[PDB]
Amino acid sequence: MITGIARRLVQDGAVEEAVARSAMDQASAAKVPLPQWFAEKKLVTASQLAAANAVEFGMSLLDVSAFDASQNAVKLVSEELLQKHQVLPLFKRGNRLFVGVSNPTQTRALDDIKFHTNLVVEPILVDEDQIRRTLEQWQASNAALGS
Amino acid sequence: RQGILSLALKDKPALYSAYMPFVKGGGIFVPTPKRYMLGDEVFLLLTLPDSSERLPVAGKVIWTTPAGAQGNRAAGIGVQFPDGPEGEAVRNKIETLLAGLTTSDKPTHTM
Repeated sequence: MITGIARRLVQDGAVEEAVARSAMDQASAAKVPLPQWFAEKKLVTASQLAAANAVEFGMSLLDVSAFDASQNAVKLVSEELLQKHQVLPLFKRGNRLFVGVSNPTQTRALDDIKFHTNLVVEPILVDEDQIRRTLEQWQASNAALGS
Repeated sequence: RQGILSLALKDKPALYSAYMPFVKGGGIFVPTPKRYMLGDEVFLLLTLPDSSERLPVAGKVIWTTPAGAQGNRAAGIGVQFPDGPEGEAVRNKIETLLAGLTTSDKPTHTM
């Protein structure tokens, strides 16, 4: 029976019932979390998977195309970490750094940033497409400042 | 209220928690248990602390936090102010009221 984000993707109309079952059974056989499997296999669009992830995982979701690039916090995360992981550092508030992730089940990436920054790291969902494009966009805007 | 949200902000702390300074054009967080999708067009009636005027904001959803979210984070939607004189006016009043408070360390409804 169809549970988790697989069920939510059905209720959202993003995927067929039998495809959701087959994905779910496959992920279970691989011992891989459902959102990771769905992203890897591209069963639905990134924004659809982000939408189902947000409601089922209880997480906030940001359209970063409306974020003011000039307020990004990319420079708090080293170039190495930004290629090791596929995350989009967003914005700092006090001892908190909000980090865009597209997989609700990142741990290494958030913990690495936690150790590198000595900040408290809060994940915010951002769909996988936007993280790819926007990180590059924001690196270009940061570079225009110099260095 | 058939697709018309409303938000009344009675003091400066309420406005601080609601305001979204990193949104292009400005944005405002509106508590609601209804699930919205990023990109949805919404109409908001926004009351600010300085007066009883209800400000019409025809904006786009750029942020969602779901019902039963992980922590003490309120369910609702972040609404981008539209391009145009009506939107910039709203942003301008807000940024005056919160002067020196936006780079505060105090947590908001969003970030």
